[PDB]
Amino acid sequence: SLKICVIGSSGHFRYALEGLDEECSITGIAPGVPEEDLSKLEKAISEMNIKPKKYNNWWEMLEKEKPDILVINTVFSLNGKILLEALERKIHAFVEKPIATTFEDLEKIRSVYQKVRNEVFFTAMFGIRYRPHFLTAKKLVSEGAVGEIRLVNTQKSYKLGQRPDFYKKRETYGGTIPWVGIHAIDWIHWITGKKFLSVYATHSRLHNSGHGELETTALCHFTLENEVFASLSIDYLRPQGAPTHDDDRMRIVGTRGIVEVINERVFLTDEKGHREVPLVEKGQIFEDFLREIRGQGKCMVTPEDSILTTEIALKARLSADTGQIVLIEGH
Amino acid sequence: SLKICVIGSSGHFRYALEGLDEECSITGIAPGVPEEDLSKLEKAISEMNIKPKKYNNWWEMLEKEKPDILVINTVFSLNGKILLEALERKIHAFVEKPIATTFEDLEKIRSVYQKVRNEVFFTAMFGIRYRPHFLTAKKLVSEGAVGEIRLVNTQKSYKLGQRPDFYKKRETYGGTIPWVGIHAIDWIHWITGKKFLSVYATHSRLHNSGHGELETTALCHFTLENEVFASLSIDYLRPQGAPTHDDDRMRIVGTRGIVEVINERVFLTDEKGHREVPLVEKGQIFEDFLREIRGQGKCMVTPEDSILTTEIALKARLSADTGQIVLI
Repeated sequence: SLKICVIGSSGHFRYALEGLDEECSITGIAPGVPEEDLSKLEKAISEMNIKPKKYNNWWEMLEKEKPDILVINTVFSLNGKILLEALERKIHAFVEKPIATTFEDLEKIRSVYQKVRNEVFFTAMFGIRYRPHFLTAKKLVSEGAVGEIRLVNTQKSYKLGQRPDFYKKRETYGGTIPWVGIHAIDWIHWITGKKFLSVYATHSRLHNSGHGELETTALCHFTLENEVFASLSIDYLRPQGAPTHDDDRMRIVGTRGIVEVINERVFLTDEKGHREVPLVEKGQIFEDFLREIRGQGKCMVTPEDSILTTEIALKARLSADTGQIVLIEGH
Repeated sequence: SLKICVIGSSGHFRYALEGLDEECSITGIAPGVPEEDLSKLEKAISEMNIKPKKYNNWWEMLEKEKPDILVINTVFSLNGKILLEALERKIHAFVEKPIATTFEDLEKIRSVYQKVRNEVFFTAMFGIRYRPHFLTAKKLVSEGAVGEIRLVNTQKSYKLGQRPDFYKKRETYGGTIPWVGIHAIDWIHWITGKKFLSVYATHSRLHNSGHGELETTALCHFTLENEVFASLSIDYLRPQGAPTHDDDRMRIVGTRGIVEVINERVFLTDEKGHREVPLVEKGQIFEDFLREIRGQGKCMVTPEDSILTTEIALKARLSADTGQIVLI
């Protein structure tokens, strides 16, 4: 079977809980920092009849539980440092994004992983890919529905509201482009299969509702291979009165047609006209992760994707902090 | 009454035709250049019961017909040269966008216009503003439905197809940023009422279906006052098989709400939820222009707007031709 431990309750640990099978058990949980609020995790756990040991000290949990798999979702700046530990201990890791908040932390993860990659797998929690509307978008693109991709637009818009204090310092938060925008950077990379050449980005922390250094708006412009451009519009300004927490959108413009993801639905315009497209069946990220660990399949969100998209997010944030175009390729 | 001459057939002359009343008459038409195809214009006037004298060149038409209003829509690089002439002669002009394809022409127009502005009026063919969905978005934002604006997204997507040959060269075309994109530049300016501070933009002519130097795709990133950002996605890649020629969109994100224009409809999202908004009655750009000339009201697309949005468009094209952030 597989023994799984969890550190933190500050991210999308639900992706892991919803992917558990009969050959997994969660044997331990721990906060990443002493005062981390474990409410959401602890409530979710009881509701499924599983009884893990609670530790105060995650390091001690690692030594005692010896898990095969670690789910990491704590203070955002700390996720990367715990990931590095997991990799050195050769514990497979399922880690919240971004997988690092500083270039130095990322370079350590990438260097170390290169040395241990034959023995340990990891990947980030890019669960949105697995929703029916994103899988369908990918399916169409792959089967030639838009022909050759020329232009991509993406949108992230989330309800902000009350968040843990660590969101208010850049040092622990890592910025809104890496936190929110990275989902869309991963969509772009995944859907185009193209290399990113450069980024120009801006962000603003004006009107952030007392959230300190947190950015409420950002806009990124990416140049990819073959003169393909992508825009990424980010806001933490989805009004409290909107029906859902999120408004994810993607538009993919090609030589033959245009695919749009909007409102959890997919539309296609081509030589035939404009129509809504029926959706493929949903996937589940942790089930895919587990298949990778068991040798039953390949997880489509790869460690290389997880490193690369974090790199791009940190480069976009650098661009926004310095008001300069930042090169990604060759770097 | 009022006498109107038209120069060219390569632009949105129908804005003018559809704004006529009984106190107007098209008396003269002329090509902007020797070989300019005037079929479109000629088909339209004849279908209307209008018999205007056609001239070999426009400058003789000006000499003879002494028009009150010049409607300028010829080869795009030329529109600004002709406008310059109209202003110097103090003829009111309704001119296609962009009003100039070079900084040099734009600057001449600014110089000359400051001279004659108390006597002569011009503006550019920004007719999309007058559609019910844009008028409604503008009223909602201006009334406070989104609170303070923070972020603006805009989209232009047009069917390309077969076009006059002057589209194929940058020198006569002016580029897809100033031809297609300028509509959205104007929307951003009008809706936010804020100054543009800088633009970063890219464009590409790959897979342009044999349209020579014409760019099929462009992306513009604007910074405005008060750290407001605006994006502008531009394509000539709306598939021929699409049901309409266009897919204009605008999304205005503010501190208290979001207004979206999409598929010619308007949606508002705030504290009370999301809903579709009933649209105000259409306007019509040439009617608005005519009230201005007749002292009956002010035209909402101003000469100053017209200069400023062409300035921004040329700046965005400069950024896209150089790879550099451009200060405005």
